Amino acid sequence: SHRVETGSGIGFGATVKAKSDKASEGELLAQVEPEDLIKFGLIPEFIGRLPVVATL
Amino acid sequence: LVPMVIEQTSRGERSFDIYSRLLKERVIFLTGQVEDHMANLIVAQMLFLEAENPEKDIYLYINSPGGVITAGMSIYDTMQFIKPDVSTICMGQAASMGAFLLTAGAKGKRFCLPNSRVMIHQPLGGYQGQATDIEIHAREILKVKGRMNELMALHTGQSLEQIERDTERDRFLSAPEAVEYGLVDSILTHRN
Amino acid sequence: LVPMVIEQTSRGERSFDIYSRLLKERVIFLTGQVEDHMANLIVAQMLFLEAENPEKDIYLYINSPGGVITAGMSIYDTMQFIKPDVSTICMGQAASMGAFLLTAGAKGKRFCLPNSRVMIHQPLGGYQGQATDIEIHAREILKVKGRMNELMALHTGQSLEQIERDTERDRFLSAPEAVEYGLVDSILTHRN
Amino acid sequence: LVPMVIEQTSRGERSFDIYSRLLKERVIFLTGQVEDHMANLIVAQMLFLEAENPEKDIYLYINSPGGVITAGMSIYDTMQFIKPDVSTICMGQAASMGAFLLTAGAKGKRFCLPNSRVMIHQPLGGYQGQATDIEIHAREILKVKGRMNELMALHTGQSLEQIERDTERDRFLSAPEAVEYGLVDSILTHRN
Amino acid sequence: LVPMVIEQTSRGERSFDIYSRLLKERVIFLTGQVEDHMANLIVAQMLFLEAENPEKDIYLYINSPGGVITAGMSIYDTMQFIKPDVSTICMGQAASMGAFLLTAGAKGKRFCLPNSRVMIHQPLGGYQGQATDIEIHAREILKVKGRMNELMALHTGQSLEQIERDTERDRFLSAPEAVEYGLVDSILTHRN
Amino acid sequence: LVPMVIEQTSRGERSFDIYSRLLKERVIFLTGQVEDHMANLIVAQMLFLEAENPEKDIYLYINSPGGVITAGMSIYDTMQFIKPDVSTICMGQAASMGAFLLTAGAKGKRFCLPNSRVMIHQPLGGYQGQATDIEIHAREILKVKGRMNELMALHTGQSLEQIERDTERDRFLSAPEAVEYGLVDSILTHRN
Amino acid sequence: LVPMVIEQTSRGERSFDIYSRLLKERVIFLTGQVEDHMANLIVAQMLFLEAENPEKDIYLYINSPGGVITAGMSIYDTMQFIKPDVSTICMGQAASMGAFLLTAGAKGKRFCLPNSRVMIHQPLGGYQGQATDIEIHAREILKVKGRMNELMALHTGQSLEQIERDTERDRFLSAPEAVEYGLVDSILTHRN
Amino acid sequence: LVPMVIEQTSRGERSFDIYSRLLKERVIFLTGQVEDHMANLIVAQMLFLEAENPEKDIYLYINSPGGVITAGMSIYDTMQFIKPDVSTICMGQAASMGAFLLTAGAKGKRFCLPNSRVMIHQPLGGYQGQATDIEIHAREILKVKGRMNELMALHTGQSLEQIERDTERDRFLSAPEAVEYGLVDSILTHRN
Amino acid sequence: LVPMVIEQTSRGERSFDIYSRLLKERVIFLTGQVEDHMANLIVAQMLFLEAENPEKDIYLYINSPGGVITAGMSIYDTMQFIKPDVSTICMGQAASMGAFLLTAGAKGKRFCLPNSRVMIHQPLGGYQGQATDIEIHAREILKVKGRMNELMALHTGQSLEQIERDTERDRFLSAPEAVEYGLVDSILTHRN
Amino acid sequence: LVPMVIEQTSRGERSFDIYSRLLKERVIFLTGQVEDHMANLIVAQMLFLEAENPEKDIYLYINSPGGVITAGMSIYDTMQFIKPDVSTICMGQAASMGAFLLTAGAKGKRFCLPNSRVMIHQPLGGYQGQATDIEIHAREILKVKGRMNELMALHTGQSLEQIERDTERDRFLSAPEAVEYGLVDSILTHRN
Repeated sequence: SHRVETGSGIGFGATVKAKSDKASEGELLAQVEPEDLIKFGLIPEFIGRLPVVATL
Repeated sequence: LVPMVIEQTSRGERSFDIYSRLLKERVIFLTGQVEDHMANLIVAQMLFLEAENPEKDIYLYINSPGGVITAGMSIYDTMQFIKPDVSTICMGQAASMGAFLLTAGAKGKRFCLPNSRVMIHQPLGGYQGQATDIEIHAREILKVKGRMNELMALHTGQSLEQIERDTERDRFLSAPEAVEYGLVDSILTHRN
Repeated sequence: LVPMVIEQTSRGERSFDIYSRLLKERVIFLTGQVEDHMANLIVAQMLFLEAENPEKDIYLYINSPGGVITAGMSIYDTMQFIKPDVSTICMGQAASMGAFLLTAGAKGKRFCLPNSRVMIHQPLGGYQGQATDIEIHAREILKVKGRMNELMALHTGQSLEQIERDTERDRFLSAPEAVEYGLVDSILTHRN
Repeated sequence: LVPMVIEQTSRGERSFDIYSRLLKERVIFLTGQVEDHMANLIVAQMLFLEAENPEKDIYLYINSPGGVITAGMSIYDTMQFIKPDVSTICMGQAASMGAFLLTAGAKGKRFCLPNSRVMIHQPLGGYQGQATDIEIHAREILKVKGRMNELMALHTGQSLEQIERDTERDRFLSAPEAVEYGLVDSILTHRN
Repeated sequence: LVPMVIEQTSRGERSFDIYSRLLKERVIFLTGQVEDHMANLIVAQMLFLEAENPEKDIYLYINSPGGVITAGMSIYDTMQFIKPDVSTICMGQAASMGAFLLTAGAKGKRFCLPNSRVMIHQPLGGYQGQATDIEIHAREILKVKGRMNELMALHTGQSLEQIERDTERDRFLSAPEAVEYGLVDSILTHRN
Repeated sequence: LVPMVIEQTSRGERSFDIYSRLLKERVIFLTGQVEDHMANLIVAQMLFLEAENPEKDIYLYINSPGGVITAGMSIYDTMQFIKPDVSTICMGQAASMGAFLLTAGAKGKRFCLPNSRVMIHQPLGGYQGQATDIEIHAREILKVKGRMNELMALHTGQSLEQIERDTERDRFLSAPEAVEYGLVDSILTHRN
Repeated sequence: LVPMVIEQTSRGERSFDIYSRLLKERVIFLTGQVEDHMANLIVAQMLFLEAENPEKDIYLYINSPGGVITAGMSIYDTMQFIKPDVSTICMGQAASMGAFLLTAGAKGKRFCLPNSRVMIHQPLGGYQGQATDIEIHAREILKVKGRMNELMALHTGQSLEQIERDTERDRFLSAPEAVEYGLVDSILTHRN
Repeated sequence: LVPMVIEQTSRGERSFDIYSRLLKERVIFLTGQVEDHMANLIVAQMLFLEAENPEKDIYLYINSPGGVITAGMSIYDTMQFIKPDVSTICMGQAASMGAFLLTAGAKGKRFCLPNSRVMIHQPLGGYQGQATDIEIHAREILKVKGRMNELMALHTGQSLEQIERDTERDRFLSAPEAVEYGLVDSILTHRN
Repeated sequence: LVPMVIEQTSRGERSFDIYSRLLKERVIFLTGQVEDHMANLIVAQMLFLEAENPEKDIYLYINSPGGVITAGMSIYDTMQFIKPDVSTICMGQAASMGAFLLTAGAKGKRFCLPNSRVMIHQPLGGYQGQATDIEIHAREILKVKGRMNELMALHTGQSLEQIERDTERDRFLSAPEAVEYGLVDSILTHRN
Repeated sequence: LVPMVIEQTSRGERSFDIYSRLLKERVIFLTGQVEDHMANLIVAQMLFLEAENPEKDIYLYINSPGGVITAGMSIYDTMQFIKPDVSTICMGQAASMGAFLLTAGAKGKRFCLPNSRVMIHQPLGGYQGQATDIEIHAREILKVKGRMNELMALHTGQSLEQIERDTERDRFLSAPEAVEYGLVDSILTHRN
């Protein structure tokens, strides 16, 4: 979300996830990129070994 | 000196201040006079707590002798804006802004201790200058009084006229009398 | 300057402050004049201690010359609210507010050092303004006076009439005399 | 520096200060704050004038922003005690003590200038100390409020309820309005 | 130190303060800030002259930077109350209170020096307290603003609307400008 | 005094300040009187955020009673210079400079809470010295007055003439009234 | 600035302040005026050391000029309560409270450097108020004198009458002279 | 309080200060009165950056009302000594010393924001003592005026005579006007 | 600001403070006025160094202007008590107490820089109150004078009569002169 | 306030303050008035640097309006004592003591920026008391004046007579003039 939409999670203009939007996680994950995994911690080498990615 | 406390977690042990530790439990302290700097700190805490869980209640402990109306309204507007309900607990003293912020909590979550004192009165102010300027400031504060009384009547439930007459001068109320007036919903005497 | 102490456990060495180290041992310090900032700090400590073990007793060391009535009542209400018993120990001096919080401890768990001094008196105050406003504050402080005496009689076991006559002016009570009055239960002299 | 005026006498000439000369005409000036030192001076003037003539009226000008309550009572009581009627005239404005003294003049001898403002409010005070002492001082000043209102109602010919209601807060009255309220009799237009 | 001017009168050569000497010639000096103490002294001087001759003009000088508004109303009312016409003259400068007391003189005998300035503006005040009290004082000073504009307009002859616009902010008027504005009659450049 | 918070992520735990934690979310607090020191800090925050992502909006919460013009204009020029849009939210109070920095935000991103007050007036100043020096400073502040009004009319959408008359004296505006004038675009009352 | 020292241990090297490092060696410093804040700090240190090793002696240095009596009676009661013997070493100066806390050490474990000075006087106080209150406060200070005089006689071995005749006025005693009265036992001049 | 920021690097992540973080980007802030303490801080920053990269430019944001001349020369001489070009940006205000440091930047890199005020005047000073000392100090300050005017004429490009007449008294300049004199080369209205 | 330095050791790199770094090299700094707070810090430093290795001499620099005699004797008694030899070096200035601690160093290990200054004078004091109390304090300070002179004669080697005569009035001694008087043994000019 | 920097190392990187980072590069800052506290800090830095490398030079940047003479001499002796040569650079200002420490650097290593002012004057002091005491202090300051002049003539190379006549009163010198006298050896304008 900080890479594909407004980087503000806290504030009067942010978007708090309280509308029971179960689709949010699914649609967000679909936009996953290798860089996103790097920020998560995953070493670049491991990501390269896994070319195929499927979100649920 | 603010004491430190240790919190045991999966990753290990984490050190926190007594105030910061309670903030993790959705507890905010409103102590001392209400000013701009202190109010902004409380606002930041409310917005911060909303992000983790917008469905969990927030507890605001109020013990203050009063303060400026502008700073208080910032906290009042923030409380109503955020989705989670704000529970107000009165410990010690609650003045004009303290009582206004005390009765602004979620209906049914406004508590008060048995030996707590609640005071309500009209706004204070003044201005020195030309008559034209005095008229402008005089009308401004008058509108604030009416705007404050309208909100006080909404939460307490009393009529606007009753709130006006009762606030002409300082009015002291105890925990039981506060319940009758509608400023609070219950009194916390003993655990469970 | 507060010194730093070390705590040895089978988790890793941790450096703690002298006051913070004792907090882990259910010990809270009440020093200096009672005010809102320190009162809210003591309140936070009590709520944190009952979370770790709501069955163990909480020790409160009282060495203060008194303070604000509202600030003290915040601590009193918190003490009588939490499930664990609050043990009060008087070291040095205990004035009007300090004595009220001293005798407010759990029955049979109030201690006093042999050379400690205790003092009790009626509340103080004052107001400057219109006569109508003076009557409002005059009646308010009187209610507090009666409310404090009623609570004092309950814990000390004396009659409301005796408390009023004795608290009319300053009354100094030594440790052996406080036991007879009821403010404390026993005196600690040596570690047996 | 008061300007001296030389009026010829039996010897042939004598310089007298403006105030000393006007004193012969039964004219007393009331200026500045009212206190015990200033009040006795006026009382001395009235007593001295009474000895000169116990029938002729004594003109009194009241232009001061109030002062000590007790100081005014001495002047008020002296006016009714002495036989000569004391006409009261307000110049510029009339304050708490001024208005009380203005209406204290003999009926049909109380006048005011075309451009003058009269303000009446309840007594002001304050005390700091023990609660027991506050009640004593609170009740003492309370009696003064009732006592002063009773005297004002008697001279102004107004119901005690109206005086109490109108004296709760400051109430400014112009020269024509004072006539309708009973404080004075009529305004003073151009001579003849 | 005041110089001793000698006047060989009926008694013989006898010195007096320069101001006292000018008092005999029906000349009063108004200097510095306007207050109750100074205003009261002026009232005594003007009344004394009226007793000597109620049909002889007085030559009043006004050189002051302003002062208490209520203290000035006493002089204004007194000037119109007495039969003699007071010729008002401005030396050096004229301020808010000085200007009001300048045009108050009888029409046709109001002059100003060649190098003098006159300033006019609305009254200045202020109050600190509750909203209700502020409203009371706000209306009081507001009425005074309109009251002065009416009196000043009557003597000056300008329309109430025109003067009201100019009195909102400080307006400086030189000697020739005052003549055109109707505040004075002419200018005194040289004797005869 | 200032509470601390933790941000839990896959990498681990990081201790952050309440104000620093919100800075990561592109939130800047403008609290207290405006001055060079606080203004410089705000500018640094804006530049740092621009470096991180020049395409993400920045939120500025304004609650201040005004301050120095030079310090304020530094923020204004910095908001318009940086590529990201700056959203302004008024909380509690927005004075002359605070309101200028409120309406200076990006169109459609200027918000205000319902219980908020906004004030606008001409700049204040002064200078003591030679006459020729006073003319320089007097002429300079006038340019600032006109220059600031030109910017207010541009952002608000009103005319220069209307702004001049409205800013002649203090003009208080509520949240609904601010929307009409154009100082803000919407009012935030409840989330969603 | 307090220097930081390093301590080598099996686990590794740790950095502690000079005072904290000495605390590990059961060394407590008593410097400056005695008050409640520093007294509680010393009490905490004594209690902490007792738990670590209730059989090892504790060293308390005394370089203080005196202070509050109540603050010094807590330390005294804490030293007599804990099991381990508390050694006292006079360093430079020992006034009433310092000397009272120097002779209260364990018999046989009291020391005074060769060029140290010891001063003993009677308690000082004072009260302003009604005569009835003065008597209450006067009787209490006289009890503290008798109480402190008796404790010194017990720890020194001198008769109560001698202590009363020697403490009436300031009595300065050198280290060799203190050994003859009983305030100390031996004098430390060299390591061996 | 200064907010903290975390910087992500291959080694990990460290928390930097807002001002320290911008230092990596070769950004220095000159805020407040110029003095020796702040001047050396800026000097050290310039030297540190020069060592890191003697080719990359340095950005200096100047928002200051002036200060000590000697402290400013320490900065001017450092800028002209280091190899990299110092880019000067006028933010909000640039007074006598600030403007001198604004025009001392590298040619074609002296920027200014549109709403910025620039003032240049004559050096200020003074001395008290003997006549011989006064002339000694007087001749010293005079040399500074000519020495400073010569340098300003070099960077701006104007004649020395023109600078002397302009700097005789306070000369206020705007962003467009400053470009004409030569103090700045371009105006920064919006990035790119 | 105190600089921080890094020490490379076998175990790794450690970051110490400039003052704490020199403490590891048996160096202690005695700067500023002598008081109880700084004296205890020096005492703690000496004891800590003795425990580490009581065979290596300790270096004590002296750039103090004097102070209380009680806190100074605490350092003197500690120097003569500890086993290692304390080498004193006079840097800049050595006053009454600063010179008493300089000459109180180990024989042959007392140094002074060539431009250092040394001053010695009798003790200062005073007291207010009853004549009886003055007699007690007068005889006490005299004992200190005689005792300090006795110690001064011991280290320097001069006769007690010469010390008493030279100490009556302030006596300034340069580094070479101090060597002949016995205050110091050698002068350090250049390394090796 | 003080920025923090990083020093990339083979093993990793450590954070340092701007002032301590330059200390690693053998750079010491002498800013502000000279006193014992900052002088001893500089002394410690000089000693620490020669231990790391007794052959490399040390740079001392001087910008100060003079200070205490005794504190400065401590630095002078330390510079002449240590084996490595100390390079002095004047930035902005150099007063009486600053100039003495500037010319006290090693030959061919005394630099100064082009726009720098240098002032040299005789020491100033005073003493209040008896005539005998005044005489003693007068001789001391006179000797200091002579010694300071002798040392200045040594480093500068001028005759003692020239220095005495030049330093009799304040003498301001620029960078080129300083070279002629001998205070400095070269001027730094641009790198390389």
